[PDB]
Amino acid sequence: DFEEIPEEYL
Amino acid sequence: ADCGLRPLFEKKSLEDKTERELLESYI
Amino acid sequence: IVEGSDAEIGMSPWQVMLFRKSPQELLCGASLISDRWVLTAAHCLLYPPWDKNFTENDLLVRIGKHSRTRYERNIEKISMLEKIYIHPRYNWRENLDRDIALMKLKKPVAFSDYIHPVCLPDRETAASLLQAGYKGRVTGWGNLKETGQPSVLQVVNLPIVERPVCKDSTRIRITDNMFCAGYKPDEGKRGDACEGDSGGPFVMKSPFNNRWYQMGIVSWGEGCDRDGKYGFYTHVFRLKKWIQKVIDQF
Ligand SMILES: CN1CCN(C(=O)[C@H](CNC(=O)c2ccc(Cl)s2)NS(=O)(=O)c2cc(F)cc(N3CCCCC3=O)c2Cl)CC1
Ligand SMILES: *[C@@H]1O[C@H](CO)[C@@H](O)[C@H](O)[C@H]1NC(C)=O
Ligand code: NA
Ligand code: NA
Repeated sequence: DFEEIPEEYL
Repeated sequence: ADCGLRPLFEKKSLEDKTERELLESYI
Repeated sequence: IVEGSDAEIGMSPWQVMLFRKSPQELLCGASLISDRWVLTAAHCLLYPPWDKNFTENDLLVRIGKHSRTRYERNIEKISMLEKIYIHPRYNWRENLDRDIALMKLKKPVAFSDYIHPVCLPDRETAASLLQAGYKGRVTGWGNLKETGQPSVLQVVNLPIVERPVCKDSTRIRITDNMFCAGYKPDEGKRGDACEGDSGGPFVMKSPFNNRWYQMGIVSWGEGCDRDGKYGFYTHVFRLKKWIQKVIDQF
């Protein structure tokens, strides 16, 4: 349901 | 020092749609 | 939030979303109290009855948000946690007494039109504002009903309830570290926090200095928006000695 967040944060 | 003052409201002297309900409850 | 409305843009700039890294999901509400400190409920991080025990690396904090699910490019800021601090006397076994935690960010968040800290009350602000009938504001991206999910941040204004009425609404032992809020069945107005709003702020606008103060933390309720029931909030001022101790150290 959540839009993907930038990879740098993961 | 600047806590609890919103840039889009208090800082511009603009009120949100329901803050008056809160003030009216403060007797 | 049950029976609330859509927040206006920048209405709650201290609003923080506690976000699970994997699977990517909303965990709880929280609030920004400085450029490097976030306040939430201890049960959002530690709850053994549900096998909940998060470490710093399992979580992210999302600040400046309005839309629940969308990545708000150039508006929101996503922060990593340096350390979690839970109240040492947090009572998860019985009634969520001292339901409070602090999270220190790895890097300071830059303030903007959408990101700004809320004040914490001192003794005088708490004595002046924490009175039965006085209304506070609760915000969050939690469930719209006890038994969907909002597109944007929800807001509801609710009155503080008399301590005997809070106690008489439940079989749970209510402590001095809690207060309850919401409308009585006879008041003809509704509203409450719900699953997903926990950890979020209960705020009041001081009429003395026109600043917003976080008086409560969304803690628990028997269901959501049930007639004769109320929402229970962690009394922020009563736990300020612990808040100050944590921020003074580390
Ligand atoms: C771990 N987390 C689970 C979600 N939770 C709840 O209170 C839930 C859903 N409702 C709410 O969160 C709230 C409703 C009003 C406010 Cl304020 S928060 N309500 S509940 O009836 O389903 C519920 C679930 C649960 F796991 C524990 C409880 N508690 C909390 C302390 C008192 C004893 C108890 O049974 C309760 Cl009341 C807060 C605690
Ligand atoms: C929570 O996890 C930490 C390790 O990350 C552990 O030291 C602690 O004992 C755990 N607490 C509970 C109550 O499970
Ligand atoms: Na006072
Ligand atoms: Na109720």
